[PDB]
Amino acid sequence: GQKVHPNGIRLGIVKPWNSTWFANTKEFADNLDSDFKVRQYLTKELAKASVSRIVIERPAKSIRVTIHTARPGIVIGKKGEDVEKLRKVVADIAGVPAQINIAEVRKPELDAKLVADSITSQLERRVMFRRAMKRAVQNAMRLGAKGIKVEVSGRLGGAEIARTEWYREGRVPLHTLRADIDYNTSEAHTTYGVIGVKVWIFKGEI
Amino acid sequence: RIRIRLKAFDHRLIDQATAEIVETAKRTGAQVRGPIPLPTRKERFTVLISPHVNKDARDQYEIRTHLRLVDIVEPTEKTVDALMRLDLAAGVDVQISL
Amino acid sequence: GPFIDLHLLKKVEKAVESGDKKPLRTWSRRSTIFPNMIGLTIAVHNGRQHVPVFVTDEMVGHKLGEFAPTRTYR
Amino acid sequence: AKQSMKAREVKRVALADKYFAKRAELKAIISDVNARWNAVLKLQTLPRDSSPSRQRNRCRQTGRPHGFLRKFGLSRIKVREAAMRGEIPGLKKASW
RNA sequence: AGAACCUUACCUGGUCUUGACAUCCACGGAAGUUUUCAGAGAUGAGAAUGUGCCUUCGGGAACCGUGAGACAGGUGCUGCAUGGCUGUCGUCAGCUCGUGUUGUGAAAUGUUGGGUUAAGUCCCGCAACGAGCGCAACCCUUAUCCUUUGUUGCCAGCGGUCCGGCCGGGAACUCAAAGGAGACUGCCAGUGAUAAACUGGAGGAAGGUGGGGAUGACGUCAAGUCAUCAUGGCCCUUACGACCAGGGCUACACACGUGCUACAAUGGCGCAUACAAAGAGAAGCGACCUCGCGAGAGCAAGCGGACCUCAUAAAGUGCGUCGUAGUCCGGAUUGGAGUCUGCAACUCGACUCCAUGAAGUCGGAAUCGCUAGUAAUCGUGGAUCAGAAUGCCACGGUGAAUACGUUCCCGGGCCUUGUACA
Repeated sequence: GQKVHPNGIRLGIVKPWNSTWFANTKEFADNLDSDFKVRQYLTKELAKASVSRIVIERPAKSIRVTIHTARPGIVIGKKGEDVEKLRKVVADIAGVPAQINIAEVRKPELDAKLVADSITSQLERRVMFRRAMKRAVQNAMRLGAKGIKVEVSGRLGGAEIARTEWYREGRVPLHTLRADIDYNTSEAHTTYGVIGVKVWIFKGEI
Repeated sequence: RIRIRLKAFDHRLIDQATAEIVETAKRTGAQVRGPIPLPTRKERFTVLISPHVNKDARDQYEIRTHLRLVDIVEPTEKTVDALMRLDLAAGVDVQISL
Repeated sequence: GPFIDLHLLKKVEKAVESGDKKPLRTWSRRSTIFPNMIGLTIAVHNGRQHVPVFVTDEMVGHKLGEFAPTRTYR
Repeated sequence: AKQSMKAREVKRVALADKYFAKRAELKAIISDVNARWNAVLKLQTLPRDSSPSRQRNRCRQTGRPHGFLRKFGLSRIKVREAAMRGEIPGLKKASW
């Protein structure tokens, strides 16, 4: 309706870049080209593996793929499953002879995609949102997370012209810039209707 | 005539590109002209928003890349030889001038 | 030299070389008319039909596809 | 995007410089003011289907033609969405 | 935020049907490389050409090639199916909840009074206490300092000067980016309930959110994009397809939605002083030059970018011209030289030497627009860019007219009246 993306205004503010490489003019369009074919591809295997973010910097003809996760025991595989296999991709189709860096951020029900994609995993399970929202709001209210704002998109229950949702809770001061909001929309492909989700999480003043 | 050039987006990343060199690569044997980022190459793009007519976007973005022109003149055998192995830290390319 | 194209230079060398004959449905209309093209007929593709032009020696500053345009007005 | 243009994308981009990176040097004197003959003009357009003035600079990762950008190699809504995901490094909203 | 083709979603001339391209296997060819041929090019007669690499030589990487199939493909339909994005009311100040009690309840009280502010901003009275969304400030910016420390940029001071920072030197004048101050009605006086708010004073570059940006609550709007991807549902699949030459989207014969040039108390002219920021660049910017009647040809250093190039310019002045006359204002209309661009412009490329010298003497009814470096009036780049700026997006200079007011109108809203209208 009438908004700005709460990351896009705050990358110039204390919320940092979730990818930051550098180059010059001619290769300036071919580098984030390579950075896109890994970010569409790391979703394709690390989907159930509790994916959080993907960070890419270019120190010298290499990318430091700094994967942030919360369930790393399934990410590693058979202790060597995903060391060179996920450096095999970046060598040619990204053109980057690079290394891999997996790392866990804890609290696996508090990151933006995690609160988002769990409800999708509960709506791919097709449980009642009226039982799903009311608990998955308070998972954030359990482990801290000073404020939440969760809108579930329509085509919910039996309807073809549906409504929106809210559960506003705590405090979500996104109109004030100094509020480091871990926001990430997701999408859940229930058969009738694209049931989407918008998740605002406030991780403390700075 | 070891003339150091680094291009970086931030100031808060290019500012610790000189702490790498002022102490650990200069004690006496590098006649430092100065870490001086003097110009800035700003690039603004008032690209649209809506996938239709909008008649006024109010979307525009910018970059402020800085250009440190660091011209040290003392090719020592102590200071400037602990220097060829330095690309710190994030998105760092070389335009050393000789 | 003057603006001719091989899309009609493989037509005007099959037209002028053997005298005056049946015409060529000429796809490349934008050319410049040689002085030995007088009397000869080289058509103009308007989008559907290679409509021809009665070649006149006044077509020095003037060009080919004026008498055979695409569009009609009344 | 006219998804069949992603077929005709490479067909109009690749062979443009795979034919006219070196063959333009092969005739780079004649039609230029250096002397004018038709054998180079026969060399010029004995095929047609190679054209380095046919590339419309289609977008990179989804291919929308309009609103393309020179520096970024991306178009109208994709420059936005990559800047909102942080996919573009060092790029905030312009304000001064 | 851009049409010869492409874009093209549009039409056909030519046509390509396991295809343009991919999943999938078969079976051979290493792919690939030169060339004739014939075409409008696809397609196609093809010959040549090589047989590299994994190779534990059976097979292959991977395409070249068809045969065969699930079926590749459709800028294709309702944003009135919805995802995401989005116009507007609207920078408006509004919008509801947990507890509390009035009431049998639907519901109110919270939100209502005194006023006061840009404002649910704030205080006194509050039938409430409380909070979250929103106005605010956080932020970018410039209006003025110190410190930073001298390139590609400057010369106060001191000098070598072949006045050019040219060369010492000096970080200085100042320019150029990192990072601190200061501003809070602060202070006093006065207003007002002694409340906040405010009226003057002082100070400074800055005083009554320093100023502009940036930032759009619940939402009503079957409104925007099913043609960007996405997309519940429908669909043409030898095809709302694919595949090539080529044409048009630029006919006007004109109504009008918005602009620039004019109609002149200075325009065709020629002349000499003066100085800007903002920035542009290796499929480059392109100078010094030589040169084009101009358009433009050759020479093209340097900069790879405060070096070099792009490009230092305008009203401003010193001078007359010339008299508010359709020309000596104006600029049209009709024709063609000389190159530039692009294979490609005649239809549908502009710049340009010269003559051609229209309509127009400020435009009716009226409308739209705007409060200080302001309406405007002249300079300066950027992109869309093979070559198409009047505009678009940003920067320089000169500098206005002023504000009684809510009568009406627009745009409202809030606080309080009456209807058999969901």
